[PDB]
Amino acid sequence: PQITLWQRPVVTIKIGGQLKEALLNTGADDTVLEEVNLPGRWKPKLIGGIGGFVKVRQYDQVPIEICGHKVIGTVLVGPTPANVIGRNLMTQIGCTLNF
Amino acid sequence: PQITLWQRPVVTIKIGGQLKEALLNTGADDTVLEEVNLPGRWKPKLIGGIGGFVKVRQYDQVPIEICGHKVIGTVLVGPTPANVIGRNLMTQIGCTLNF
Repeated sequence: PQITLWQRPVVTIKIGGQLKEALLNTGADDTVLEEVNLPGRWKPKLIGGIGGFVKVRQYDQVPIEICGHKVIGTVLVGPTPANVIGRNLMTQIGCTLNF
Repeated sequence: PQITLWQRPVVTIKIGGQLKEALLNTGADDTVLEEVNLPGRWKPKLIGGIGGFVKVRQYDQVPIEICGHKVIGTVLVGPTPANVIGRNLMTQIGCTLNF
């Protein structure tokens, strides 16, 4: 698709057999999702940092569908003011900024 | 241009006869720039909000050049961990997300 930016670029994602809403955020390096019980091994990761860090769980090679594009990538799971799709998953879906 | 998102989408902007660097951030509604002595009238605006707001100066109809695209738009001037181009200026330059 082509998404214009008059509104916040909120899209539907599919992960853990759940449909969710997330913001396409080019200002974010990584993808952070509210708590979800993804299966298997994970490793601790610190995100944020301004005023202190937030600890989340890094899951790798996660199948996730974004706007009906199935891709594989790293998803961080833990507290976030809203689900955020970062640049790491945007490269996987072949999402670019164009003007 | 077409900007891929393997790296942070930092671009050169031109404002107040100054060249600066700023991040193209689809996660941001508005454009926030470090203190710069833009001329003329402005009105107070509160930004952020999580843990408290930050007061900045809203300047309207500001000429700004982004990647050599001259546009006109609202720029908020005050503290920011780095200069940020928000969706408001991205619509002016005709910048979209594509995949």
